[PDB]
Amino acid sequence: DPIKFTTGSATPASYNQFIDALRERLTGGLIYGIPVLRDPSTVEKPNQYVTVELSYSDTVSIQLGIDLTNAYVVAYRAGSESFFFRNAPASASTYLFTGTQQYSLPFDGNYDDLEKWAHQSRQRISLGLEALRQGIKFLRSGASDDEEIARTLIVIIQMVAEAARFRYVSKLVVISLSNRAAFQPDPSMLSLENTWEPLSRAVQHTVQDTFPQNVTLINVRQERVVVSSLSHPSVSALALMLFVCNP
Amino acid sequence: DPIKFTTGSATPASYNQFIDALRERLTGGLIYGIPVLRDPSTVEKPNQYVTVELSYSDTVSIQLGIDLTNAYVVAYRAGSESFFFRNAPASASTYLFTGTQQYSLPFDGNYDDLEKWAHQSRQRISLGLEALRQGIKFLRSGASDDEEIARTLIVIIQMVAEAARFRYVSKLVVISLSNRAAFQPDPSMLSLENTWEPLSRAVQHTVQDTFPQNVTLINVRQERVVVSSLSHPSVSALALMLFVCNP
Amino acid sequence: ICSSHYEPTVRIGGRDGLCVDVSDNAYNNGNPIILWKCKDQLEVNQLWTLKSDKTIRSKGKCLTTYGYAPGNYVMIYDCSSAVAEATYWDIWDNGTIINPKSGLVLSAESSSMGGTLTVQKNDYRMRQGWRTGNDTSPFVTSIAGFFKLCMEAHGNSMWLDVCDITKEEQQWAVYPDGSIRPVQNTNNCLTCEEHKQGATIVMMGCSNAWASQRWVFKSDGTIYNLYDDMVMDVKSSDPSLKQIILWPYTGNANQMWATLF
Amino acid sequence: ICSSHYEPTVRIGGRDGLCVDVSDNAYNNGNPIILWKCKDQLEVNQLWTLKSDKTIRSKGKCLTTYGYAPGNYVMIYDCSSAVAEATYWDIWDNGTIINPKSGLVLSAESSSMGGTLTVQKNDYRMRQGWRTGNDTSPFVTSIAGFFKLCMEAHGNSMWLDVCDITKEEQQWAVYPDGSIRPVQNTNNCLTCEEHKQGATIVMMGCSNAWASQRWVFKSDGTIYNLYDDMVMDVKSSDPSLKQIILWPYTGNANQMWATLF
Ligand SMILES: CC(=O)N[C@@H]1[C@@H](O)[C@H](O)[C@@H](CO)O[C@H]1O
Ligand SMILES: CC(=O)N[C@@H]1[C@@H](O)[C@H](O)[C@@H](CO)O[C@H]1O
Ligand SMILES: CC(=O)N[C@@H]1[C@@H](O)[C@H](O)[C@@H](CO)O[C@H]1O
Ligand SMILES: CC(=O)N[C@@H]1[C@@H](O)[C@H](O)[C@@H](CO)O[C@H]1O
Ligand SMILES: CC(=O)N[C@@H]1[C@@H](O)[C@H](O)[C@@H](CO)O[C@H]1O
Ligand SMILES: CC(=O)N[C@@H]1[C@@H](O)[C@H](O)[C@@H](CO)O[C@H]1O
Repeated sequence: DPIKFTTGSATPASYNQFIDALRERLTGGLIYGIPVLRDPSTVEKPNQYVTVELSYSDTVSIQLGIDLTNAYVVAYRAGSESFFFRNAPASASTYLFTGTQQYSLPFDGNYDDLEKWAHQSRQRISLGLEALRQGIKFLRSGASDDEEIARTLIVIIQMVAEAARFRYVSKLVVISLSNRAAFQPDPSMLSLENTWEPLSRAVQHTVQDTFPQNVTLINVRQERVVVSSLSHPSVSALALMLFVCNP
Repeated sequence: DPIKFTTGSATPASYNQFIDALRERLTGGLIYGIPVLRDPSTVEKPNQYVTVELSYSDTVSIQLGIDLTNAYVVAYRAGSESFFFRNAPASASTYLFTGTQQYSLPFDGNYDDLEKWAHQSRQRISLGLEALRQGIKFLRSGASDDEEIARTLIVIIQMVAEAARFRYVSKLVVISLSNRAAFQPDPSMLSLENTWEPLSRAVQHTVQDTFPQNVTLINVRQERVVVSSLSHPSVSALALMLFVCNP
Repeated sequence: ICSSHYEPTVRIGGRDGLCVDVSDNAYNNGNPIILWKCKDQLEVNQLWTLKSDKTIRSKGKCLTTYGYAPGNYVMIYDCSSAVAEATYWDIWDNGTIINPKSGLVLSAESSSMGGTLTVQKNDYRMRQGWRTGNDTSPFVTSIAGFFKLCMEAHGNSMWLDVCDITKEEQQWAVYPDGSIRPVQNTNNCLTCEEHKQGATIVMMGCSNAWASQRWVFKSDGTIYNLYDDMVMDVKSSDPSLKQIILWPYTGNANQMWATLF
Repeated sequence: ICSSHYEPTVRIGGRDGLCVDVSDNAYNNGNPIILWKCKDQLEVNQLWTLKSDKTIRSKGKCLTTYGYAPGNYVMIYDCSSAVAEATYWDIWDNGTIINPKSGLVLSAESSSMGGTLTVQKNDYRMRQGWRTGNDTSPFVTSIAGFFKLCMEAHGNSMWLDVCDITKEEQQWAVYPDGSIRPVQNTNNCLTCEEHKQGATIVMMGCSNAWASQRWVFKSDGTIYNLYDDMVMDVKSSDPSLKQIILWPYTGNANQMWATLF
């Protein structure tokens, strides 16, 4: 309910404390000394969602609906109205932001659909603090410009849900804050985003400290890093695994 | 030569001091208690350009070529290379960023061409500090992505040349800094940008404190403000007039 | 060298956002010039060509003082039959319409729509304030203070708060007469507690249409008052105080303002 | 419940980024297992299936200790003809390959390409370090420190500076053996001044392949050293000092690191 980042008074220190505290809530168990999420067959529907508050001023704040599952972001509430992605299931709608008026955005909540709607690839859309504060402000003053609602959603998910998963995304953010300059995700970040499931499953099937299928990442200079081992440095980039099986 | 904004250590105080000091250099005379630029028939070609430095770190900085005329931005230098718009005249090229290697961008330096190249209207492209520091960093680490070079040029021109002209653009910027949140220009800003020439000429032809042709602006809520008087509040938005005639 | 072939024709707004008007649309020499409602579309009895010769004309006749004594009325008179100098006028970039010879200035001296105009002494009254032409509507806008800061309006006084376009309290209407009025109660005007180096701008009744209610959005970036020769200033550059004060020009950040329309 | 039908087959990298190898591509029982150059494409004498039974196989024969005494060599032997327990192996998530019965661990004891492997006592030497499979290339990446901060490398020591992907000095190659090496002089390794609560990480010769040069990128976000049981830490959380020191785990921001590849 109250896991909230105040964007007013943000510091690198401040922002971390948050992401941590979130990973915390999402953290279902440990597998090989990596935080795995919960078995969706261990969680009941009324228990399934989490609420993150992003505040601008105070006044001025929007909530997010986080599936406990993923870790995905099913919905966001802006005042006495809330909005859900066109593929949230019936559960999100009945068990979340109740007491509000509930509308459905015309887009899925994967990227290749949000991008479709934003008319702009993930990699041209800039990330930073000022850009997130611009997002809270926007989404709050409820102006139906779908084109934007997508764009600004992309910003948030990344700087929050993707932040939760990859230690690599947390830093990139923290670096922006300390630098006070925006950044767009490089090949290295997009990989991690695009490869969370398959990497999650690798870690978990691991036997002689070896992945049974090579996970292939891309490094800043568009070269392939092909990871077959739990012992690999890169594997450390992963801070939150989707649950796939117990060993 | 050295009129430079350090973006490291930027404050509202800091940023102003700059814009001022620039308007200063551009300021050719006063007409009805408004700063007019110089008569392009009063300036010789070797005297025609100004250099603004935008620094990120130090290291890390790019220069701009400002026509003294407009007030326009003919070119920018990033290290031992400099780049000019495809419509800068022969003068900019011979008299500016000499001692450098000089290339030409494939775009005009009006907006409707930069926008064409950025695949994005002026009004979707966000402004702020972090976004300008992202721009300096980018343009400096010389990566030929025209699509971006346009986008990031649009940011700079606005936050610098448009800032110089309209007291309205300075504030919007200063508000971002103090707020630490990005903004996109509203109808009100785009107007002033799009109506600088015709408003400049109005002010100057003014007789009984009356414009001989009604200048028509747009206010935040897309309504028309139609200005026929030097005495109008709005007229105050203008901080720098292009020269059109002496009275 | 800006030519002056041009002779534009505009209506004229003023006290309370009313229009300068030819009574009933009648033109017989001598007919009083009144201050009516600004009619819906552009009629002749409200339009005024501002001629080269320095005369001001509706339907080809002249805007004319009856005589040169403060309290005499302006009327419509056929310009040739009219006394030469009594028909010349001069509009200042500061928004007053003076008559050269008389030294007197055009002013709207009563509340009523049916009010007549008069030449008066120049005291820079809100009522002596004017603003040409065509679009008479007050200028709805937000005044920005320092960094991050805008005038907000609470009942009677006004202070600064964080600029928010959502808030209504931050929205102002500047009227052709130079008054600034909160779009909430357009019957208030920003006013000086008194004509002192210290006041402390309050909100008061435009019933009065005083000198201390007529403001200039001057192009040095100050909000200026031509009777006091003083500007609007934010106490000790400390805004926690909820006080804005009339003070002489320094030019420091605290005295500077932006129309964020 | 993750099934274990799976039996993958990978090459194995290790000391100096070399490969585990079947000498000359010959398989006669008894033939020494060497540490050759990691051949261009994937040959059989370099590939290893990691079987369910806990044996490690190239071309169907077994990775085998000659005997259970520290300093005996590993060889290729036909697994059935081979002594049962001498052919079982265990790879730890910490990157060591132990032999259960012997308690000894696989290690590459000389510099030369032509080097033979041996079971040794487990001292967590850079030379006892290993990393499966297929892509043996060291992992070229930038290590990020605090906020805004990355390891930069100047000749012999190393400190933190502002993260810049342009700078070469901020680029590191992590090798299958667990060494961290500046892409400038890949003959250096990050090393502990000494095995003390205080050192002060320097850069030294990987000629040595010591315990104090083998680092773990551990998933709590620390850079850990399994012989010292201590991590890499930024003196008093003050970076002006140009000092990074081996210290016990606190978990504070100063001890945390990011691979920015
Ligand atoms: C055809 C294909 O895509 N398979 C790749 C292979 O090329 C690679 O050698 C191996 C380990 O690097 O990972 C596999 O998934
Ligand atoms: C046809 C046209 O665009 N002309 C406009 C007119 O509509 C308007 O009344 C006048 C003053 O408002 O300004 C003119 O330029
Ligand atoms: C033709 C005519 O009488 N109409 C006038 C026009 O000429 C004038 O310029 C305008 C204000 O700019 O107001 C219109 O109503
Ligand atoms: C130099 C001079 O004496 N000129 C004055 C000016 O200062 C005055 O305020 C202005 C319009 O308001 O008209 C003139 O009479
Ligand atoms: C068919 C074969 O022998 N080739 C192997 C492949 O099966 C293995 O999985 C891969 C590492 O993942 O290395 C290849 O060279
Ligand atoms: C609880 C226990 O004693 N298990 C140990 C573990 O702590 C050790 O470090 C690991 C791999 O390195 O293997 C086991 O022998």
